[PDB]
Amino acid sequence: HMLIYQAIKLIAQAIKVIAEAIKAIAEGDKERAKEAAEKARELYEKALELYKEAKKEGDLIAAAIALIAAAIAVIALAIAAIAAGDKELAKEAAELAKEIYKLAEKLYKEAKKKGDLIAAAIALIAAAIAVIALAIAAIAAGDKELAKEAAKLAKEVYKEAEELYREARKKGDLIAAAIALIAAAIAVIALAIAAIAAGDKELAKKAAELAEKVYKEALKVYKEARKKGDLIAAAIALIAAAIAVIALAIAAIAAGDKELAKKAAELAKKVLELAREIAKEARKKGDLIAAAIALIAAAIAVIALAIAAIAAGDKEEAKEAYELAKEVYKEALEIAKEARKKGDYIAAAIAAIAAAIAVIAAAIAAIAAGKEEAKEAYKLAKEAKEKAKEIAKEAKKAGDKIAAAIAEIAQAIAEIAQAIAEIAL
Repeated sequence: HMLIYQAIKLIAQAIKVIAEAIKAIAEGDKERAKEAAEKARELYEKALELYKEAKKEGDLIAAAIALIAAAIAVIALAIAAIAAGDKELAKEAAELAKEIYKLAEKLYKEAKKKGDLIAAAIALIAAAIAVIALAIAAIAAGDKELAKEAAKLAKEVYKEAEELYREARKKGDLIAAAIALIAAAIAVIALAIAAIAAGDKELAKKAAELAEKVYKEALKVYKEARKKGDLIAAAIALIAAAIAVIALAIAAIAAGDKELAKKAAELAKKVLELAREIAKEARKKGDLIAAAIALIAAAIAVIALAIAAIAAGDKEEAKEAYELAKEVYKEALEIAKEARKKGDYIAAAIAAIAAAIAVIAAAIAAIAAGKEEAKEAYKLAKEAKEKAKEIAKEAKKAGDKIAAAIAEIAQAIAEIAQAIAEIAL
């Protein structure tokens, strides 16, 4: 759909504003933050209007992707509230996050009733991202009451995501089950950040427990999907596992428990090995979309590794994660080059996304290791952006509008990696 295509483009625009807000933090520019705040408001309104049009037509997936775009916009607003130090900006972001949350929660209930378990899971992703925006808005506002509100909403999404996962697993909707576990994992991240905001190590310990549970359910789905030869479903399950390990690493920071940090690093390495393995099998079979999705999970796993190195204060662990990020980056570019030569521009665009996420991991690992590596991550971020720009151009010339939009997401993610690298610089 033109509505799905529209929603993917808005997701790309919303991610780019996140990068501008991060750039305002690194440079300390209050004027850039206000500019980013204004851009986030406009994008949020565009996403709301797309969601309204999509729901009226009955397109539940397109409406769900639009609400994700809206929720990412609120995170940009929240982030901007930090760069500006404007507590009224954070309070405005807090209310927009609740609005998006309620729309997404209602959208999930409607999709599940109609049987659209995929739309329901994507709707729950929008809700979980909205809760992350609320928890960040709590940090920006210094409001432990908003943080507690985020914590309660995170448990609600996690509960519903776990419910939909078991419902989707019963009828054999393995892709819907895996996407449901992605929402659950993002919900645990939101709970972990809410624990940092609330300064509650008890909530942090709870987030660590839930992250281990989502992780365990994700590996169950990956094993079942793999046995049946459904490599795309198995790859999406590994995305959920990798996001769960990110939640655990953040929870370890919130709890100040280096034993959880070392455990996250262990789980992150396992996901990394499973994803790289699944990518090789898909590549031999020519299933380049599955291979590209697997390398997204690999790139997210290295992010968890880098954050686990921050939680452990281990500069040697940070250097290893940096080198692993460069490895996943090169594999992703291999999948993209092969995909572009065959004309599978969606597989190429998905692989471009994996490459840009791998540069985020390199940038975060450079921060943990402490400046020459940050400069390299910065330059690698420019290169990933350029590779995604070429893919978007080739896709448009091939008449593949959705692949062009997926590549725009890759461009914006590379811009986030560039901004994070600028923080270290």
